[PDB]
Amino acid sequence: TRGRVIQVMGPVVDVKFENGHLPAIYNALKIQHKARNENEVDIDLTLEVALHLGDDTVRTIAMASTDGLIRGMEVIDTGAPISVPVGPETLGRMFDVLGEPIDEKGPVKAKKRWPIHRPPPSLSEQSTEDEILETGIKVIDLLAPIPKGGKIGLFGGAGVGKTVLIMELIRNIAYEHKGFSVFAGVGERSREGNELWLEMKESGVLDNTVLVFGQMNEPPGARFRVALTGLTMAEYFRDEEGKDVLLFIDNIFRFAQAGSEVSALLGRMPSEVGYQPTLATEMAELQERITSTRRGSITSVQAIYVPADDLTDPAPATTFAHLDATIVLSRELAEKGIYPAVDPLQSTSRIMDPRIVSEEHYEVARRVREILQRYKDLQDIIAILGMEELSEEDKLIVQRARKIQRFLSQPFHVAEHFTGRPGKYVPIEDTIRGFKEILDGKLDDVPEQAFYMVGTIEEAVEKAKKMK
Amino acid sequence: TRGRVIQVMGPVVDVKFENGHLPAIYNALKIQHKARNENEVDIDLTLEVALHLGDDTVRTIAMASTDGLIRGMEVIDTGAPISVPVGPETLGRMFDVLGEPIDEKGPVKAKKRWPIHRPPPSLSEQSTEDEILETGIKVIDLLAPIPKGGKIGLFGGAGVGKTVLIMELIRNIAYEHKGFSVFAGVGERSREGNELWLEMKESGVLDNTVLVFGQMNEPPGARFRVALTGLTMAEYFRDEEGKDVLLFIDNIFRFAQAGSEVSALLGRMPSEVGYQPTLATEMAELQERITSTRRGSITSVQAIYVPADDLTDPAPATTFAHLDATIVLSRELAEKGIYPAVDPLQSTSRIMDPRIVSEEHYEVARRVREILQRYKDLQDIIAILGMEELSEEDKLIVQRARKIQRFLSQPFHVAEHFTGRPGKYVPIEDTIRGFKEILDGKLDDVPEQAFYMVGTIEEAVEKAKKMKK
Amino acid sequence: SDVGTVIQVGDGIARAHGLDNVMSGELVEFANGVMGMALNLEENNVGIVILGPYTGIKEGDEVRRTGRIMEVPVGEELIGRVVNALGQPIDGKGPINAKEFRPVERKAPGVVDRQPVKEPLQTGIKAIDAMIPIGRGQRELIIGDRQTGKTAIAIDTIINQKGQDVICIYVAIGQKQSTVAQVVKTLEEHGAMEYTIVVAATASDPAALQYIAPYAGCAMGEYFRDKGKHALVVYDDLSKHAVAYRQISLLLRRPPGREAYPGDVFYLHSRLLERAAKLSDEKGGGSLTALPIIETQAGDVSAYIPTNVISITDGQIYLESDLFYSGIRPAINVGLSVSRVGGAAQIKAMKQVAGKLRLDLAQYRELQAFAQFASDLDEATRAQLERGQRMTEILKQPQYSPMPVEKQVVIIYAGTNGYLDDIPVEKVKEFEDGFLEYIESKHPDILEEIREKKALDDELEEKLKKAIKEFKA
Ligand SMILES: Nc1ncnc2c1ncn2[C@@H]1O[C@H](COP(=O)(O)OP(=O)(O)OP(=O)(O)O)[C@@H](O)[C@H]1O
Ligand SMILES: Nc1ncnc2c1ncn2[C@@H]1O[C@H](COP(=O)(O)OP(=O)(O)O)[C@@H](O)[C@H]1O
Ligand SMILES: Nc1ncnc2c1ncn2[C@@H]1O[C@H](COP(=O)(O)OP(=O)(O)O)[C@@H](O)[C@H]1O
Ligand SMILES: [Mg+2]
Ligand SMILES: [Mg+2]
Ligand SMILES: [Mg+2]
Repeated sequence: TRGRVIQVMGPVVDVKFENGHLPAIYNALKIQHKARNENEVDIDLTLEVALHLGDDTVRTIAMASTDGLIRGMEVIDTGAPISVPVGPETLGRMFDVLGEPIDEKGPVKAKKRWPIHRPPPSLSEQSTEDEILETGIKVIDLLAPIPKGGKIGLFGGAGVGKTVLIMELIRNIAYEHKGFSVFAGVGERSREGNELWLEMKESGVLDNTVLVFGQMNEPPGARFRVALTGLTMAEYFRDEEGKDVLLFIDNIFRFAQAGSEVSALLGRMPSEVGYQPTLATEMAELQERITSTRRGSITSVQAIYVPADDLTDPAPATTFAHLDATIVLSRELAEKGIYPAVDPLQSTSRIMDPRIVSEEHYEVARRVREILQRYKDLQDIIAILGMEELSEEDKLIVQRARKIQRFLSQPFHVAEHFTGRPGKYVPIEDTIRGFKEILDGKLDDVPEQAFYMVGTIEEAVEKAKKMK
Repeated sequence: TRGRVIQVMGPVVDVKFENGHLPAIYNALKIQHKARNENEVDIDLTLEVALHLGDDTVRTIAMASTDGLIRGMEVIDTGAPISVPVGPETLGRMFDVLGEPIDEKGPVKAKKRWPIHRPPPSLSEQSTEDEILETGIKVIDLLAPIPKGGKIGLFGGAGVGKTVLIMELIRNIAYEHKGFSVFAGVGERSREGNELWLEMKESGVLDNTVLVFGQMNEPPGARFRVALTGLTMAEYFRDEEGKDVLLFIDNIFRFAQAGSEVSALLGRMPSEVGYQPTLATEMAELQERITSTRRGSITSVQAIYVPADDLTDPAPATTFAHLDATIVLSRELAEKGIYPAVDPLQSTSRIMDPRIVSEEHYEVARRVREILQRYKDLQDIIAILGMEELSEEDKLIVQRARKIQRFLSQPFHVAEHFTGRPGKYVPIEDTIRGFKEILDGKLDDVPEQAFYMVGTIEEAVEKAKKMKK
Repeated sequence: SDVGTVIQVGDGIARAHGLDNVMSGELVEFANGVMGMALNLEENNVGIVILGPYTGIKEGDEVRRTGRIMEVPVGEELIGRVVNALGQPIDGKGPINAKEFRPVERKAPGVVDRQPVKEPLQTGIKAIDAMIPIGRGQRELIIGDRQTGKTAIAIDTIINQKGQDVICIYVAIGQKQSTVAQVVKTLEEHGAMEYTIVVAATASDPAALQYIAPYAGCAMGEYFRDKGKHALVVYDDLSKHAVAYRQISLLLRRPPGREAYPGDVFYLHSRLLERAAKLSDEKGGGSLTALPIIETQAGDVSAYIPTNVISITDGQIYLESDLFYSGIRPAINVGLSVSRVGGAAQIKAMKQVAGKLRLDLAQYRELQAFAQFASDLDEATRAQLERGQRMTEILKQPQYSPMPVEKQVVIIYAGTNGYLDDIPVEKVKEFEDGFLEYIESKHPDILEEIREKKALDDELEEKLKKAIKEFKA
């Protein structure tokens, strides 16, 4: 049943086997070799079967560094895909891509191991729940309400605020629901991952949480399969235990790039901007499993890196079809000091219908999006002609749009090191009441600077009093 | 002799010939197979040879669907290119790219068959007797005259009026010129081939016209060779009958896109914006065969789709070189009710010289382009400031430009059903006389509404009275 | 022999030796029981595209030719049900007892087999039915950026076919299982499932199924056309269908072209969309109309697949991300959208009022380029600006709110003849509903006459009956 290494090309390794004893696709293989003399190095490596080539040969992707491999090394077949522990024994533990523990706590000893590749729920198992998840974040709770059991996607370039926004959502939602939580950290920073683990270990929240990481510095085999390890652990709580769970992923773009790095070495023809021909199929294998069924529910918050600030790129472009809510972060807002920097004209959700939200909520959100679009359509005219040449209506529309764009700003609890302010939580009632009061012109005699970094409208009014 | 199918990949087929000899490039091949058992399907297919590969093997482009083909099927060499019927028997008939009749009227039974790939006329056989072909359309005959033996291009986006303008031109030639016409529907929408066939069968114009279509749903090899089939049928009337004939080609953009698809299928490297490297050579093989010689003349009207309003795209750009005259149709005129919707400021021809057309024709057409341009230079001031601020000269210049702008409008016979307006044909003498009388300021105390949709200028003068003014 | 064996296996693609007598496009069966299509025939191998889970196929496995072309079940029995790209049920309501089967690949009706399209396909949407008309055998494209309202126009159109003899086929290509289920509940909520067939190739399904889906939905629509009935077919996104074909063609090693797509891609959509037609009386007078949808990246209408499908269709509806956030809710660019069949598709009453609306909007588009200043514009220019702003408002309509053709005529008539001109711009939307409730509640004879004659000519009463409403409301 055993085989031998024939070629090594970076992350890709080719293996040849005996007559008719070939392993299936997605099947795991093992390399365990001890140095025979001082010119060799000890190796412990796992390979995943990618395709059949002919001449009893198979092409594979390595899960760790291929340094030290030699042509002719013996390889063993495990008979099944990468299998990871599942169950309540996995709560409060940190894991590697292969489901082995990162923490110094000891062996997990779980009762069952599940394969990383499973078919998604059929059309008859789907759910159609229309329930609003309140986040306490003034921009999302108004313009892009989060559906329970749906997918919410955070799109942004480098350093716009995706991680600061994910961590504020983790803090606010996991506080009151007390359900099981999972965080994957596919492209999560080891420094941030350490800051998260310490807070969860001291606050006790870790006892209900599963963690899988898979750092930036890892080879593409790990960056490609790590999102599926966290998802396979979150699926057990939905399928076999019937619970409602939160699944956080700091970067699904890294999962796409890891497939791109692999594709040239596999022998495939490239597509647009050098990507793999299979890009939409691979994103759907991950995203179709993240759904709520008649047994239980999976709600997910995901961050998507946008390379070179271009949303037309194949990876971000392919992802939009799968999300129930989409939040886009703009550098123009970040460079102007307005945080969380969410773009009001490109952010949307499935739930923003007159049949799912109140008449007062629908009307306020409509009036906000419209006044900001009218202000966007005038920044050229205000540049070519003096502001004293604009009509009274346009003059008021500019002042109201100016107040609104900064009243959308809020100091987060997870950002006290950057904002220099305590941090605030705002209920939906005060968000709607707040924007309605500005839109209706009751606050025309208040400076724009009073609306920046305040949680609620009553605060803006005392912030105006603190300045004669 | 006989060859065998070796590979099948979409519209592309590879054939091996072995003994005897290999077919020439552009040579037609035939596949005729009857199902040997119930697991097979009957096939009737024609292929065109494109290149030699070695190992007694040739690569070919299929003229119809390759579904049901099997490796090892026998192939026959016809010894020549695609050959189509020619002669007076081809008048009033609808044809496929291979020259087989589409209509149920029966076999054409013509006396001769000509190949689709023949050399163009030589520099010695070229004639230089330039003159004007009267269309009866008041915008073309003044601003962009058509040379006999020359090429005229109609440029525009979707819904501007290109096919209706082509249908009216086909009628007018069959009405007073009594000539023979050919229409080549290169990549034609089957909904439109039905409307062209019905207008011509009821108006009687079909008995003097040849229709070549194929279909927009056929493979790219068929969409590419169809314009040559219409041209090879138009050549016989010039060369063997010595007549003057008009060739209409609707959307050479589909011709350019079909050569691109064939080049991509054969494996050639993409050129500028993904077109074939051979674009200029292929366009020219069709445009050069259309010329006036010492035997007779072929003149041509061609429509060109402008994708996304960009005239710099390789397809429109390569076409401009072979155009004696140019017409640009503006969507802004079409939606304002002015038909045929030709832009008076972008339409031009090479024959617009005093040495080829009358001094009165040249002088009037100049005065028209000038007054229209002057009015274009003032419409900003007329909108922001009161019209009461314009000088006496400019005020009269605006009113004359306003009458001239609508006087370019004309009701077509092929479009009578849409609006109910009878349709008009205007001779060159009355087009020149009409614009001259407006430009000379003789006819000023007549309302602008009287010049919209009227034919000759006497009809505008009676219409003023019909409107009680 | 007719037995082949597998020599390579990848992402839904396999290659085999043997199969000497297989034909182009034939179905082939693997020893595991799964099926695939023989797409490429080479000197020594056959390229097979798999129609199911490929992970069970290995090098050395036996593969056999079936001697059969790909076919799907058809008939009245598919109405009010949900099926996959092969016609198999996925709604959980049991088996389908269809009596006939049709190949998904058939030739389109010829030039002589057709007749001109002269009857309307009401969408119930005032911007489409007045300015961008659809006839009962026409192909119209819905095109625009993501989240602009593309499916809403197709679903509102399917819901309006209740009191009309039209079978509706909704084909979902590369959609999430969750959005398919959300659309199916909306169709049941409005009762559209009493005449609707749903075909769905999910994003999780192999590229071969997302490729077969539009052709299967087309075969089901053709059955009704061949029997003298009317049918409507929607393709939720042709952009994902092109991407699915790009994937298979690149994995099969066919040479790429423009924007990485295969040269064969124009023939892919034209062989599909030309099957929608109105037949001649000798063929039975039946009809099939199509509504394909395309998504543009950041407004690029000049891209390969968009320009390719724009050239195939008989008209296009353009949706703007700009109009959508500005409060013009259906978000249609009326100054760019076009239908060739316009006029012929509409009824005599609708055409008359469409005309004045067209001139008013065209003039307003000319004036708005310099509408930045209005206190300086001449009072005459203001008349053009004011009329244009009001005609724009009439076109605004809430989702799932089709207006009946007689009411669309009655309101466009009022705006075009200046009866809505005197009403304030913000108050126009309120006045529209109030006037329609007034005309239906008392003296309903105006709405009854327009349904029967379809030609107006009775306006003296409509004018006098309107003055009684405007006197105090
Ligand atoms: N006429 C309308 N009035 C109000 N809201 C509308 C209208 N039409 C569509 N919407 C809203 O627009 C949003 C997007 O609609 P829809 O899903 O049909 O757009 P789409 O372009 O097809 O999106 P996608 O590309 O994701 O499929 C939905 O929230 C819908 O309710
Ligand atoms: N809500 C916020 N409040 C204040 N500062 C912020 C906020 N969001 C982003 N920033 C600042 O910008 C950076 C955001 O980092 P991070 O969230 O990791 O960016 P990204 O993940 O998008 O690359 C931090 O340095 C932080 O100081
Ligand atoms: N002379 C005309 N008078 C009135 N309507 C016309 C006229 N010419 C064109 N149209 C209208 O515009 C459409 C033009 O379509 P078509 O000929 O296909 O335009 P194009 O090929 O330039 O895109 C016609 O179907 C008709 O509705
Ligand atoms: Mg970050
Ligand atoms: Mg056209
Ligand atoms: Mg959609």
